[PDB]
Amino acid sequence: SNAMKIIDKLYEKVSKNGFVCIGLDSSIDYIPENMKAGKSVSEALFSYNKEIIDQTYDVCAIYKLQIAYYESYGIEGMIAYRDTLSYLREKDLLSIGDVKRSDIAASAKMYAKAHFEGDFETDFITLNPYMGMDSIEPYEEYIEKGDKGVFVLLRTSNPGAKDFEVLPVDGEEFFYKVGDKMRELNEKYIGKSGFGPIGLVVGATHSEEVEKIRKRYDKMFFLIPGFGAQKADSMNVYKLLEGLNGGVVNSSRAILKNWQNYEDGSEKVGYYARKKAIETYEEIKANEV
Amino acid sequence: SNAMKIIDKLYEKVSKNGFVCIGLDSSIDYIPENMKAGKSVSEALFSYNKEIIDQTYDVCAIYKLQIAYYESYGIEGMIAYRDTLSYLREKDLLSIGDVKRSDIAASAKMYAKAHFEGDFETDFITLNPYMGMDSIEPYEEYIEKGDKGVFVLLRTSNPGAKDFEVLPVDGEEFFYKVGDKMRELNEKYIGKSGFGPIGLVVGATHSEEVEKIRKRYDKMFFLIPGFGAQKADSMNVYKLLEGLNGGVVNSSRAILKNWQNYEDGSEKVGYYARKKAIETYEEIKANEV
Repeated sequence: SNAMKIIDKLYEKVSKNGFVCIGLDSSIDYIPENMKAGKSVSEALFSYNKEIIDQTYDVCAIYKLQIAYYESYGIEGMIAYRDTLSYLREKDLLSIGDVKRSDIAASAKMYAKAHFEGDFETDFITLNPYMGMDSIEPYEEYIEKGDKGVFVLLRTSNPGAKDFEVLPVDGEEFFYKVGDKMRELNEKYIGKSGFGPIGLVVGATHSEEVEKIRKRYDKMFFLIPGFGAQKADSMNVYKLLEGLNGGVVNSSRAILKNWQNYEDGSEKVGYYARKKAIETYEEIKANEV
Repeated sequence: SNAMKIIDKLYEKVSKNGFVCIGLDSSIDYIPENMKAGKSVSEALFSYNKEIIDQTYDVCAIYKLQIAYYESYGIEGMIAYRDTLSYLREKDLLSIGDVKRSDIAASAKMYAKAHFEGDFETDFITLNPYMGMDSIEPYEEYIEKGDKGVFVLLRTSNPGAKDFEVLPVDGEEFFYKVGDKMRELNEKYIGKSGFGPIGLVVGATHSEEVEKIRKRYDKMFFLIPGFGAQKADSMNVYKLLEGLNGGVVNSSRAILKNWQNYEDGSEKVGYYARKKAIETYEEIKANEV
């Protein structure tokens, strides 16, 4: 019965908890003075994440950690990163290491060891495919065993996407060349759920495009990095899902900083993170017709 | 003496010490038993790096650290990374953090803080431009100050480069769109040397192409990630230099493991690293007519 492959576990989690991905992109700047009082940077970051995790574990499918925030704090940040990941793995919870690494061959094998084992072990990592299939192939050793997944950059919604991602190659955007290669790799590893563990990072761009990408890559999970505050934005996110599944939608700052909007927030960081996580799911789902 | 801007400092280092970049892509597997006995992973990696640095600092322009090797050892690896970078700075030597980071906007600003300040501060980093100009622009705050530079992936010589880097856009390779954008940004910051701090990562592919790239991007410094053992390989690298400057050529394992080839290697790690660093410069320079 219970899912074995990590992609099936994620599908399971999305079915049970909804498609929200909570982004623990944590900063000391976000933490109440009373909670950071007396603590080192590593203790403060970990305590804040723990407070959030404990109140949100059943209202999101997965947590994502933008490792840049932890690297910005040096060794103390990396200690918090390790402690958070260990805590997640203890609580039976899923993690994405948002690392977007770029390397090939031996250096990629070292990142695979760094992020799929040991201190920085996560269930999924994000990967940049610029250097070609030998920036993805070295991770297959892990993916083939069934316990680790990747999300590969495809098409993001930032203004810089207009510089390279969308350039015409043979009558279609560049990024489709990347996507189609991952699509054929993914086919080797399809799980019980009908999805494989080679996913794509896809931003909510505009209606026509999100529907085309969703349909073209219907057996890959989408990591949606975030979304804006306007009505078209949540509709476009909704359109990157298939039956409220097949994707997770990241929310970082809105969740991490929600306590700052309430007079009693300093004492209820996790409660207010929870309130936002729930609202996010409800917002996106309300697009259903 | 003299140069203020970091690119002019690199130019001067290449002028004095030659174009070799030493790749401290260190592994516990490369360290003699006598050197790691009684040491934690962080102590062993740093002691090993110091031994190499102490014997090679006048026979290379700069040291490059592939951070994946350090990330593979978790916190201990990050401590050795920190300590190595600090020692290099203490000794008035240059470093490149080979991190090939991908992120944009606030996450890119976090990576800039991570790698241009504090525990993991280096003089140059590598960057992957896939997500567009907003994956480069956030680092400009540092580049503008004169002390930090970057090397942006352009065209690498791995088999995977055939997948995406070379795809036709407007009748020439995709990577030229990238290089042309970096060229224009570089112009803003040209140093006294005639080069600017926005460089490129360029592999030694084949003769016609290395010549074309060297000429098109004549005011940008090249980081050459490595080269093979055949005659054509050293000549193609030589063709990526301008008057024995304008680039550095990385050599990692050959230098790090050279001690392994001699009966007395175990007590002479730095000595044999030095031997190989010198031989590397000679192999390339032998192509000059």
